[PDB]
Amino acid sequence: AKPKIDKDFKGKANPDTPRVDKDTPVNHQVGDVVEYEIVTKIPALANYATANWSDRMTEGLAFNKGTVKVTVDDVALEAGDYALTEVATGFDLKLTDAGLAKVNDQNAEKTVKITYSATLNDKAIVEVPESNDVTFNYGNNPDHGNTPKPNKPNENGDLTLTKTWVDATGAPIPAGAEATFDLVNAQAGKVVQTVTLTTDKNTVTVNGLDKNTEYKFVERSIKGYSADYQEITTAGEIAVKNWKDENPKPLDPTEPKVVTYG
Repeated sequence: AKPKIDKDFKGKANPDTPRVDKDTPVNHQVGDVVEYEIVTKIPALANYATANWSDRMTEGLAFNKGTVKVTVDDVALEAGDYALTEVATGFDLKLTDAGLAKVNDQNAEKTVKITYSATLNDKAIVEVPESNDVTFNYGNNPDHGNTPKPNKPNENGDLTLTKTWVDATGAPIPAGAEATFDLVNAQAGKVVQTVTLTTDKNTVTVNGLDKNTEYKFVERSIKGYSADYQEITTAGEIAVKNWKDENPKPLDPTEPKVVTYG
């Protein structure tokens, strides 16, 4: 039995029945504090080595550091039950062994809820949505995967993906398989290009992109490999490290959107 996940605004996330109109961006004004929640259902009798949530958001949403709260069945986790790392554009939250004990080997489905807020800022452009992207990276083996980090192309409209490969221990290995990625508009959600990295190559470039738009390369699941998207350092460059973790593909919830008008 697979875990299930949903992401939405406060009070609206529901993995069993995601919100029917979530495709429509919710209208906000610059300065609004927007409240989010990620709800995950973990099956009875789980034995995960890793339960990790990774969240990043587009530049018009300023992640509000210090606002992350996490509960299991509506009981707040103790500090030692999880490890949270917050960065400018989002966060990563992983259960420790103490936290895993509260969701593994249970006799009924367990519900994890993570809440936080972000602020709509003056980088937002009227009529153009802002969004976020989350993964639940899990498995019976340790998992090293996480969520895509959106990036703009360089000034010439070029965006280059560089890929490396390591085994479960983090040691370099040859490419495991041909790797396909969907380049998605990170704000609006549509696929703009699909690229393929053959096993004799480590880079691929997409040309002719909008230098003012944030995009993300989303790796199509490669059996036995998890995708570790590196932090962004440079417009026009995205790096991914594939780990041979031998785990199931991650969960990737449908995403809510916000927008502002003039």
